[PDB]
Amino acid sequence: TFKLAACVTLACTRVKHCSFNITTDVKDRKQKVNATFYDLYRLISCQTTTTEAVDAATAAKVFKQYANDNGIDGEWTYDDATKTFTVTEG
Amino acid sequence: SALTQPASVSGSPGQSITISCQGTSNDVGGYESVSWYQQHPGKAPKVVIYDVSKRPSGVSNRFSGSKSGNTASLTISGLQAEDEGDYYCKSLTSTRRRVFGTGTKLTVLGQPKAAPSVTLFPPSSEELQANKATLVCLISDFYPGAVTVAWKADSSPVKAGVETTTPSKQSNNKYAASSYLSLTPEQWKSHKSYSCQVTHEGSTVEKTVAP
Amino acid sequence: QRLVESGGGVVQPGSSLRLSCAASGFDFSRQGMHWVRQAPGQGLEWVAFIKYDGSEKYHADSVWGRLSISRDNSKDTLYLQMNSLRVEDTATYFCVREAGGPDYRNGYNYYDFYDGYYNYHYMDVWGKGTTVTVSSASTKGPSVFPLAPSGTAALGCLVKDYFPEPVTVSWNSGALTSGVHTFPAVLQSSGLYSLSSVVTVPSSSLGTQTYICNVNHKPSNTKVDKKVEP
Ligand SMILES: *[C@@H]1O[C@H](CO)[C@@H](O[C@@H]2O[C@H](CO)[C@@H](O[C@@H]3O[C@H](CO[C@H]4O[C@H](CO[C@H]5O[C@H](CO)[C@@H](O)[C@H](O)[C@@H]5O)[C@@H](O)[C@H](O[C@H]5O[C@H](CO)[C@@H](O)[C@H](O)[C@@H]5O)[C@@H]4O)[C@@H](O)[C@H](O[C@H]4O[C@H](CO)[C@@H](O)[C@H](O)[C@@H]4O)[C@@H]3O)[C@H](O)[C@H]2NC(C)=O)[C@H](O)[C@H]1NC(C)=O
Ligand SMILES: *[C@@H]1O[C@H](CO)[C@@H](O)[C@H](O)[C@H]1NC(C)=O
Repeated sequence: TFKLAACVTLACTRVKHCSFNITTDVKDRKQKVNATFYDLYRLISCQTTTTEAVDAATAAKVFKQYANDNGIDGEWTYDDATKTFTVTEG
Repeated sequence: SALTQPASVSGSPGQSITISCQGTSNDVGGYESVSWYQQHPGKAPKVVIYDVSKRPSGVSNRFSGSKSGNTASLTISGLQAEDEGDYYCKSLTSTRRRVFGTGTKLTVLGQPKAAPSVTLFPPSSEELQANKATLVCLISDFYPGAVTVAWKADSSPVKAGVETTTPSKQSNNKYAASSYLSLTPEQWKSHKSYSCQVTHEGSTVEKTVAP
Repeated sequence: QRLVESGGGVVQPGSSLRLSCAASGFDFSRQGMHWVRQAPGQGLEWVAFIKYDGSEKYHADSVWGRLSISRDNSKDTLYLQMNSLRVEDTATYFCVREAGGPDYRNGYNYYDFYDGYYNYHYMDVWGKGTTVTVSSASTKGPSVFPLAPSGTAALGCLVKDYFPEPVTVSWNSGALTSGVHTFPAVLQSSGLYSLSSVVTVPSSSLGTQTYICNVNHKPSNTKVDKKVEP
């Protein structure tokens, strides 16, 4: 099984104030999101979803489609030791 | 702390002039965010350069801007009569405040130099009868529009009770200005004579009056 | 895009005043706004800036915290609350828009929280301004004295010790306009204004033609006619 970590870059400054930029109902526009956490430093926030495949190559094709559907646009990196594809925005 | 600009610059039509704007590393020198504003009498200022060197849409290509270290400059080439006015630089600062420079008066020398005519009025009988006294120095038909005024009691300088206007454009396009010397009636009667001396472009014109 | 200031007036030191600025012709709630002031015959001075959503505001050292900027986006209005006024606060006050828009990079237009504009760091719309005059003086009409002529002769009228501005002057009920020049006022140490008006006339016409200056100071409802003769 392979996995897709969809990630966004956060800037953060016990309440923790952060922000990231997200695409909007218009695809060529991005808007800074007011994100707070309650119990500048840069952080990466990810969520991971799944698939089974025969190939590291077939898994990418699938995950690429997933991301394209969801509107995730970023850099793609792969680590075969943990068989994890990552898409990072920002 | 205001950005430092020269008080005045002047040039003939067709010539180039440059106005400097000196700040610190926390404003002018710290950002590419110097803008320049032109202001004509009785109007709001209007931006002519921003981000150091960019022109707003519609602004003449004769206007350009640059910066080196903590000093920004506005250059106006091919001077035209309509460039005459006051110019102010502005910068973003490191605390997100803004700050203007002290301003520069630009004169475009569009006609020949002309020496002032001077008329000095003594106090009216009506004013003396009201226990007050004002000498009125009226200065007219000069160009460019800048003068210095000095008052004298006999031949001794007098600086108290003096007020002077900034030169104002006459209907004939030359300049006039006024100066006032307030005195008590006792002062007016005690001195042998009073003089108003107007210096224009290094030349002095004087009138005198006596009780 | 238009900005219209109001709320200015003539007041005494220690008093308060609230300036308002009505914005129209652009989306007020997405843009930063400033106040800038200019004392008569002096330079521009930045007063204050407020972020599009009012979440942050900044003030000059010279006015903190006697003068405070605020905004009401539901009314497209910017305010300047002015307390403990001083004579040195006398100025024209301009409402001014901070130029702004998206941050364009990597093929994307980036906007701040809630779609607010980023600042472009120059001012691109100004109102015409509202005048604030702070003085210990109270309304007072002028005293008018003749400036008697001693092939031309100058004569005039001295309009003395009035408050506030302005006064108007005509000659012979407006019939005489050739060679007339009415000067800007001076502000004396006393806190009262004075000005002069003069006219150049043919020396031969003196003693034949009557010359009268008509002085009008609307704030005190004072009208004075002064005959000026040799
Ligand atoms: C979500 O998206 C936003 C928006 O894109 C993004 O915000 C940027 O964050 C980055 C990284 O932190 C910032 O980059 C820093 O920029 C510093 C310089 O910033 C000043 O100068 C900027 C350029 O100004 C010139 O050009 C512009 C036009 O492009 C013009 O308007 C200017 O007048 C001038 O000509 C300027 O845009 C910027 O403006 C912001 O701040 C001012 C107040 O200062 C404010 O009024 C604006 O509204 C605006 O918010 C500012 O004036 C730069 O010095 C700095 O570099 C140091 O650190 C980096 C590391 O990051 C080192 O590599 C480098 O060696 C230096 O040590 C750094 O590059 C950038 O300024 C932000 N952009 C904006 C518009 O705010 C977020 O980061 C995104 N969020 C996430 C999580 O990614
Ligand atoms: C960001 O959200 C937090 C939590 O709701 C709030 O306190 C803060 O006012 C917000 N920031 C802005 C600028 O609206």
